[PDB]
Amino acid sequence: MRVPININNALARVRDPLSIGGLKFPTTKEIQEAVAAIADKFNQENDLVDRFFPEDSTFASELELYLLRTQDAEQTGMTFVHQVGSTSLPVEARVAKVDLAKATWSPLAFKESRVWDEKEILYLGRLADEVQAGVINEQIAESLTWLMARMRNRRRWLTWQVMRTGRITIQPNDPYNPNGLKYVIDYGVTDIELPLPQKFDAKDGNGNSAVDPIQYFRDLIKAATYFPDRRPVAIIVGPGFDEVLADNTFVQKYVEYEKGWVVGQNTVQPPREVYRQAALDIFKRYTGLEVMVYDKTYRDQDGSVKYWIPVGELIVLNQSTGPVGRFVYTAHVAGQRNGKVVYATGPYLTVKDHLQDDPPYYAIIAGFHGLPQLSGYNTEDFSFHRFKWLKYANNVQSYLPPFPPKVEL
Amino acid sequence: MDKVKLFQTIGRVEYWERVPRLHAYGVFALPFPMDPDVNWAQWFTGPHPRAFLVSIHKYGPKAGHVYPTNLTDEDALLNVIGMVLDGHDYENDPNVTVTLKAAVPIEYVQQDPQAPALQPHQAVLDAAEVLKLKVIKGHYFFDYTR
Repeated sequence: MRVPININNALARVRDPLSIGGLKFPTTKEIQEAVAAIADKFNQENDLVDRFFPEDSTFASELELYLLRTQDAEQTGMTFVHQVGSTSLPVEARVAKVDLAKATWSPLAFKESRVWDEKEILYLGRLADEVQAGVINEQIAESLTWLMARMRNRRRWLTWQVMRTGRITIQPNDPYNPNGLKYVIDYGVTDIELPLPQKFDAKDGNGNSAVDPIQYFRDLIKAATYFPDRRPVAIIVGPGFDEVLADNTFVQKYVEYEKGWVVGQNTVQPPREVYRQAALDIFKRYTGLEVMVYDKTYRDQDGSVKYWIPVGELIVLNQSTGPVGRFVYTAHVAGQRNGKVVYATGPYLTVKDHLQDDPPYYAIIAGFHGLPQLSGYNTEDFSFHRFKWLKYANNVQSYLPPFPPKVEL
Repeated sequence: MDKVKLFQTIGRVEYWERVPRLHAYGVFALPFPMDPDVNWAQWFTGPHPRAFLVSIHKYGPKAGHVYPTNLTDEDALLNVIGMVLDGHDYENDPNVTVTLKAAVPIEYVQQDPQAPALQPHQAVLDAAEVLKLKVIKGHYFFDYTR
């Protein structure tokens, strides 16, 4: 939403009309003009999650899944012993069992509105130019585009909320909830977080560390051997992560093992920068976890830049890098194509003319129906180990350059 | 928790084999009227396989009707005639096939309907001589024809 101004006329009409104050006669002068654009460059959209939840859509509202399981009696037993010349004796009785199960899914709803009264539609001119009444026509298009982006933000918000906490939680204390509709949609992620009592950047005494990250992911892979779906593959960590590998004791000892840089005999001491320029590579080589990076930022209400992946935390994917289910829309109402109601599926946007009514007004309404769904579940147990979080360090902001303030002028 | 309910078990069906008898010993069965007074639907409840000793009315108004043997009354102990191996539906037939001469394990003789299955009932063993069941192994032996 820009100010309705013409920059050329406004930039020309500041120059003084008469203003002989200095020399008691008008002086000679030269004037150059230039405009400036001001924006916050560091408020980038959360592009990560749309790569991971694709968009399908069903006309029906609810989704249920039925799982038939079957346990059969395996061929147990041992053949009976007897003397030759005897009779024969019968075997015992065996047992097989059959169970079922039931899933349940149900969408949500979203809608919001605008309005423009008569004084706003009739009176709107540019701020310096002198034009007709034709500015509110250009002004409603920005509100149309803003409602479109405002719906994409709820798609990405729901999908980020389910990747962040497993459940998605709405409550009346929230900023963008006037209705106050409380929701706990527990998607049933089994172990959402990984335990670290002592974090990776935790040092006791004199430079000695506390835990070991490469060995931590090594025995996660080892202790998820016979669960072939808990065995991690990739990491997506945003901020400066090489420094946490470069300052702790054990990964420094692994870099010094690899490059042979014993401090008294081979070389004096390598700098910390030479550590961090290869610590991630030796980490990736000794584990095999392909680490992705995702360092986009959002300007929150503090005025302080924060990353999308919070500093000190890294996500862990547990079986593969791919779509973790999908985000699925449901159907809304579109009115009577022939004589009977025929629906539509995507996010809709409706315009309403009331320019004939008393007083004339004009309202645009957009919204949608939908909710994310986690497709692939475990079969024999009903678990879901696909993504996990862990908080790895506490002081990562000190490893980062500072951020500029927002220009409020 | 609210908009999405997860998996939850609805049904459970288990299925067993039958009550095994000895091939070498022989089977002999004669069908009998079921005594309508005793609650027969209690005796055929569970999916576990069982078998239960049956005594016949010698006389009275219900002479010929057979009922599950009560181990307290001697006039119900002496006139025992056999034991129903398989299982039966009293809601469709008042005429069960009582087996007279067979050889069934101790594990599968349960004289009470609430007695635990797959476990030897003790009062049948402590009344093994009155009921003329000879125990030589696990497997019982009975010939109520002779």
